[PDB]
Amino acid sequence: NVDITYKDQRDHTEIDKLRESVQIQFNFTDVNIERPQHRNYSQGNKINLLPNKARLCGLSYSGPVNLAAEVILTAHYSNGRQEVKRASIPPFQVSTFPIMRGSNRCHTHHLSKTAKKEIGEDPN
Amino acid sequence: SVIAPIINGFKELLKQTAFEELTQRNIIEAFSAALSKNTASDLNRSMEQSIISG
Repeated sequence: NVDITYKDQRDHTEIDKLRESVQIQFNFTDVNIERPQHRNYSQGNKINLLPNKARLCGLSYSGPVNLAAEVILTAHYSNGRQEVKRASIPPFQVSTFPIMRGSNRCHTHHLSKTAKKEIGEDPN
Repeated sequence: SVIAPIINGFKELLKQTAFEELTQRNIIEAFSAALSKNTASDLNRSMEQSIISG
């Protein structure tokens, strides 16, 4: 939960002279991680990325991490009055997190031994 | 490579655009600019370099 205050150095308008600093505040709301995915190069949606494909292509078996955020900033003037603005952000993919094989977020979790053998994995 | 880029991006947003003229659009634009490909690349490269270096 970042909460920091930064002095502003904008000196163009008289209103810009009536200000002291910016009190920055924001927090993150929703976190989700989904199974690793591939692009397939057709300008569509993202398709499942299997471990053998990542092995052969030199990819990373990383699953997307989705985040939400809330921005509430505060404006300080010279006299001592405060202005607060708020911002709501919809879900947004921050990055990809590496995924462990055999884990719950891996593709080889619903698969049985025959399916794992069929898709190119070591079934044992 | 997340909070410090956001801080510096806010510093540069304040260093060009007036704060009283800023609205929610400029707040979103500054936050999204502070989260460009540079920060994601820095964070992922640093984490993987850490895991593989030990």
